[PDB]
Amino acid sequence: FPRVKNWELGSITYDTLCAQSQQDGPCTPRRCLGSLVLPRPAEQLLSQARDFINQYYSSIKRSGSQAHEERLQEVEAEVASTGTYHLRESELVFGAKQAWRNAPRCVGRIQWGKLQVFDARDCSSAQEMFTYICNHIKYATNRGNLRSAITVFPQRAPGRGDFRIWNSQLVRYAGYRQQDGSVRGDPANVEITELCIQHGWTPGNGRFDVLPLLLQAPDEAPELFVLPPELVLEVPLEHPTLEWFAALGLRWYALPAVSNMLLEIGGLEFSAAPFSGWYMSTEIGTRNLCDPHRYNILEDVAVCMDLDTRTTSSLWKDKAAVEINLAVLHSFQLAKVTIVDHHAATVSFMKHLDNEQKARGGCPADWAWIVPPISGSLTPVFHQEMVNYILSPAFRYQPDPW
Amino acid sequence: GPKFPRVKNWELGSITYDTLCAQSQQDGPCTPRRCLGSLVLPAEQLLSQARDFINQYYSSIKRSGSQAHEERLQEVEAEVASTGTYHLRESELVFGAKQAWRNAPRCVGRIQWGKLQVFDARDCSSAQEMFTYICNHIKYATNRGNLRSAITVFPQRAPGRGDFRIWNSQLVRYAGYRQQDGSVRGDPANVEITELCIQHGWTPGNGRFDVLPLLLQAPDEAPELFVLPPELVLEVPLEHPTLEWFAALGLRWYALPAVSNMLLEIGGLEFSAAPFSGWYMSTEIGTRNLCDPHRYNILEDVAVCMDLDTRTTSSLWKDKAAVEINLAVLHSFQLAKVTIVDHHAATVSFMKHLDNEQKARGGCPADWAWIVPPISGSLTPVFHQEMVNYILSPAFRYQPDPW
Ligand code: HEM
Ligand code: HEM
Ligand SMILES: Cc1cc(N)nc(C[C@H]2CNC[C@@H]2NCCNCCc2cccc(F)c2)c1
Ligand SMILES: Cc1cc(N)nc(C[C@H]2CNC[C@@H]2NCCNCCc2cccc(F)c2)c1
Ligand SMILES: C[C@H](O)[C@H](O)[C@H]1CNc2nc(N)[nH]c(=O)c2N1
Ligand SMILES: C[C@H](O)[C@H](O)[C@H]1CNc2nc(N)[nH]c(=O)c2N1
Ligand SMILES: [Zn+2]
Repeated sequence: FPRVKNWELGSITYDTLCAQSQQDGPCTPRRCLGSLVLPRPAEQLLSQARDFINQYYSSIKRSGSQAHEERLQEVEAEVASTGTYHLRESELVFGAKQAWRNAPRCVGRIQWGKLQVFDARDCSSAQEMFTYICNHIKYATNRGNLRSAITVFPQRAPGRGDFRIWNSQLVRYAGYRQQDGSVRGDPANVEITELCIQHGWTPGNGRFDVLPLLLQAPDEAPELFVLPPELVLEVPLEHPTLEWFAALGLRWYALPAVSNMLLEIGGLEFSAAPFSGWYMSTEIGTRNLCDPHRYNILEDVAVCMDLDTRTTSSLWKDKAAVEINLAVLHSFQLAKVTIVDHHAATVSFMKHLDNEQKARGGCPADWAWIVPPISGSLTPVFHQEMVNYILSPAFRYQPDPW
Repeated sequence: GPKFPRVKNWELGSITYDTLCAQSQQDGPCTPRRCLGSLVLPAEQLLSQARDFINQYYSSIKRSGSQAHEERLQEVEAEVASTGTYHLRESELVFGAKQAWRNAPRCVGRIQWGKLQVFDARDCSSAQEMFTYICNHIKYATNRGNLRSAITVFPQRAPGRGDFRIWNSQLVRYAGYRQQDGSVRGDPANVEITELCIQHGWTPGNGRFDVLPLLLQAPDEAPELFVLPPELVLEVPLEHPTLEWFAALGLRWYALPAVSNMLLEIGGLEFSAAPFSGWYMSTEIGTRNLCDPHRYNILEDVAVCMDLDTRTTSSLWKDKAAVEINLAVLHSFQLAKVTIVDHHAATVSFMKHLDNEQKARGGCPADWAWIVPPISGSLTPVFHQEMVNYILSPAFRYQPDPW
């Protein structure tokens, strides 16, 4: 059991929760691979299913009861005959919150118990997927007052193709490759933009064109659906003191909704299970707008600020980055859309660690992802040691469908 | 593909494989069950370590398999066979010291690894001589502000005999005085060593920036106290380029970062006292030393001077003050003509180092959480670079405090 120290305060805990991990990560005693973004039978499903049902009845303080025993028998009966089984809705709700709770790269986990779960397992077409996706967006957005949500489409089955959302997020901006090899719009979405085009989309030519959805029912070609512009809440970016900033024409969408991850609960796998909460300002202000392989606006802003771009030592990059993050915070706050800054978020994450220590004896956490991309050591999480491991229920990466 | 870790740069889309990790002979704290990467601290044996190091040396001069290589090997085992230890040739020490710096996963300054002035102090026999050696190191390394990387190597651990030790964690640190109030005047990181200095007869000051004396230990003796002559300790008064009041804060830092309590291991030999130094990266002073809550903690003071709204997180008052403090550090060192490197130039040059080592050794052990600077992380190229972390020898290691 690893000793875990906070270096700001000198306090120590022991992670005992990590002993519950059944799935290996990428590190060995010879070498740490913790900085890598991606990872390089009835008997098995049955034991994962049992473990998960044990978790569910333990959660509701009914561990060992009749309802518990008879549910374990239902699952056993179903697997033995069909090679698979099905979750009850309450179990799925428990499973979804648990997967979020268990996500080591998520800093917003203090919110984990507050999650609206939409059961969409009765979906038989891409068209119906779209309807469900539209309700989710309407619900989650809630006129700027964002509410965390997940919609769960039908689980994977051995004899057939997956339900999939091809887009990585429900709302994302197009990336158009230009003749001069440069990208107009968001360079992270060139490929998906190109797919939307080969499947019949009439593309715009702006910097912030909301992409259509490519939704796929089993063993069918994906289908194209345009989101009604009134469902996609956006925030124009202005700066509190710098009046020229708004003339940059910059904007971002309100709703961060991840749509291409796989949700695993009790050995069952949900290949389409889009989920959303609200932004932490550094995601937009630092990563989306300042990454050199994204909108890459740092120099433009610095020049507008009349900073000296000749040399690194003037810290023109740091200065511009702070104003961009400020603009995001201010703009969202002006537009009455839920946003959280990296100080507020990391402070609440520290509380989460304390809560989880008492409740479960630990919390899986990925330090490199929890610590924000500006002002790292200015946040309490920088000084907190963390233990990273895989618990189930879990969110996972899966291959792109194309 | 290749059965070696695949390493991706996400800014550029480039891929490499680390083959160098195969050479690792020591385990870190990670397992397949759990990653512990964020933890700050996690005769037959000697001979195999020695043989490996000697093989390393002869490969580095391209004489692997040669008569001289096999003779040295035979010479090493004969020394161990009769004495339980062996000794390094002068040039072997030089190579091993540079290699230990090259191998250090947490150092971003490694582009400079081949430019290291190695002082051989393996003749040192008293605390007074240790002092002389250290003063010469400080004088050479400081070079009136044109800093030069250096290491001074004192005698190795002997069986049955006591260690040479510098009790201080650095050759230059500021005192931390615990107050009746409960608070600390000076550097709170240095409370214990300050209190040890007073116990061993140092008459303390009562300032925020009092240079500590050295507590130096020759084998099997109590440590002796030595005051550095102040003309040897170059310091930089901090001022800001445009914020005129910053100078009035009376902030300052010393020029020479010199780690003094680390163990240098080479071929199984352990050098308990081998202090080394380079020059600062500006974030070390401006962000950590000055803005950590458990250090000088000046963020609020500076933000108040800048008239920021310190009552709400979303004003980004902390981010704004930190940037200016960091700029003040850079500006002040540049004005004073003291070598310093900003976090952008340092990480850019570290990326070049990664490419050099890919070609030369097939990888570079690097600790991502330490390589990425404490401000402006994703603004530097290293944030977007995946890294493989593992232990290679020769190495620098932490060692227990002597008291
Ligand atoms: C409620 C507000 C939330 C905030 C402020 C938040 C914040 C974040 C941040 C900053 C990251 C790091 C990802 C990055 O920067 O690229 C992250 C990752 C993640 N979040 Fe949260 N999150 C929230 C809600 C949720 C919800 C509702 C779920 C699912 C039910 C969730 C699941 C995840 C998962 C699985 C990851 C890891 C994805 C990956 O490995 O890229 N989060 N979150
Ligand atoms: C030449 C200029 C140098 C720069 C800019 C530099 C920079 C750094 C930085 C930023 C760190 C991270 C440590 C922290 O933030 O606490 C570090 C660690 C380290 N450096 Fe370098 N360094 C330099 C020279 C050297 C030299 C000459 C050596 C030894 C020969 C060395 C060996 C190490 C070691 C062993 C560590 C990890 C131990 C620790 O501090 O925890 N460095 N360095
Ligand atoms: C639900 C929720 C709320 C908030 N605020 N935030 C989040 C994280 C997502 C949004 N903002 C970034 C992050 N996830 C998007 C990218 N992450 C996958 C990394 C990856 C993997 C493979 C290939 C790639 F190109 C990239 C989720
Ligand atoms: C040679 C050289 C040049 C430069 N620029 N920089 C350096 C690193 C030192 C200077 N600035 C901090 C760092 N040395 C910090 C001490 N080691 C790790 C932290 C630690 C470990 C154990 C207990 C603790 F309380 C703290 C060396
Ligand atoms: C290579 C490195 O692991 C990668 O750039 C990670 C680092 N930390 C991160 N942290 C968060 N929150 N989001 C990210 O996309 C990343 N990227
Ligand atoms: C808890 C965490 O491991 C610790 O605070 C580390 C993080 N990264 C660091 N990186 C550097 N360069 N120096 C440090 O002291 C630290 N501290
Ligand atoms: Zn690891």
